[PDB]
Amino acid sequence: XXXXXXXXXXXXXXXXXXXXXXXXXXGYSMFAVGIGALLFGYWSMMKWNRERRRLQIEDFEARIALMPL
Amino acid sequence: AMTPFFWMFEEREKMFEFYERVSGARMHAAYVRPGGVHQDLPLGLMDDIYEFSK
Repeated sequence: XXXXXXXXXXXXXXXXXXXXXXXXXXGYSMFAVGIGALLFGYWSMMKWNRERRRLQIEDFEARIALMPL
Repeated sequence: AMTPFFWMFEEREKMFEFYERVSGARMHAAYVRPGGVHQDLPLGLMDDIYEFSK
């Protein structure tokens, strides 16, 4: 009996298949989150600066109140 | 670019396992000759080519 190297292909490994595809981001939907984070960013920040004004006037009031200084 | 060199050389080092099992040295082989092919493929290699290509 002769024994040589046997042939096997099975699945053929798929000859040239695309793996690159669009994922997560679509296009217009990313701008809704992108610019949406900006509008949420300013509104949250400016409310803190209005709360800073409560401290600001109260800080300068200490100088006016102190005349024996 | 640093990554694409090392990403492929892991796979490329597996390629010289085919060469070592088919001929003496790692890189250069006196394998292809005017009389066709010097030595036949061993029984282990033909299953490994399919396993690599997958």
